[PDB]
Amino acid sequence: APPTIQQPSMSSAVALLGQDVDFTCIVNDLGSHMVAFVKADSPPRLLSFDEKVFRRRNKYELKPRIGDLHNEWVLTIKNVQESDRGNYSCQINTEPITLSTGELDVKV
Amino acid sequence: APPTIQQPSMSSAVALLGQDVDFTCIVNDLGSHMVAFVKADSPPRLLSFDEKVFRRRNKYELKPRIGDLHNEWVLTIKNVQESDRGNYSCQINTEPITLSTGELDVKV
Ligand SMILES: *[C@@H]1O[C@H](CO)[C@@H](O)[C@H](O)[C@H]1NC(C)=O
Ligand SMILES: *[C@@H]1O[C@H](CO)[C@@H](O)[C@H](O)[C@H]1NC(C)=O
Repeated sequence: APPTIQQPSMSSAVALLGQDVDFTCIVNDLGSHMVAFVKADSPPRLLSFDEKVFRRRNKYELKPRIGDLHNEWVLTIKNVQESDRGNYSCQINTEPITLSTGELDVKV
Repeated sequence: APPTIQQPSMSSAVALLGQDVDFTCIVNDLGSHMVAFVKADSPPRLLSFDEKVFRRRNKYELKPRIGDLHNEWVLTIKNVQESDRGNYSCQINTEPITLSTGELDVKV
């Protein structure tokens, strides 16, 4: 079986300023494939690769390979701000690609 | 010194269908920081992380840490197609971030 993303994954969310929000990507049959979290933006921002956050460890947290099956990948956006509004995706390096996207709406 | 991107890096380019095109990111003072190449799209696509292409090794090639200074990172897009049009960025996990973007125009 190829990797698939179990649903619900990457559910859209809303938040007030300062609230913490999680996006969860649950991957079935990941095997040796890699998971990356990205924010859609111009330019986009890599947020995590495999088991490590790319940068800003106090802003983004990644709990990779958790859950009962070691197959839940939870990205936390801490202290949400207006600049965090937008679309977050988790993507797996399959051919063809496998991905799931959800929106963060920020209320002031 | 923090990482910086030497200019010219990530120069815009044009191509006919089937042509190969390179984007080069030349990083001064990279240290232990990581380089990622991303395509802006909805959703964006991670193309490479550190020294390895994310996926589609026959489509994207990465020559990481080449040049005289071992500080040129060259991403090749092989066999350019209409779907390859858009903005390619290299980004380094500094705080704050360091990045450079160039456009690929595809002619039919
Ligand atoms: C996120 O993507 C949806 C399409 O799935 C789009 O309608 C929405 O505007 C995007 N959110 C942004 C750009 O903040
Ligand atoms: C790439 O980004 C530039 C802004 O720097 C924008 O004008 C252009 O439309 C983009 N190219 C696309 C979306 O193909």
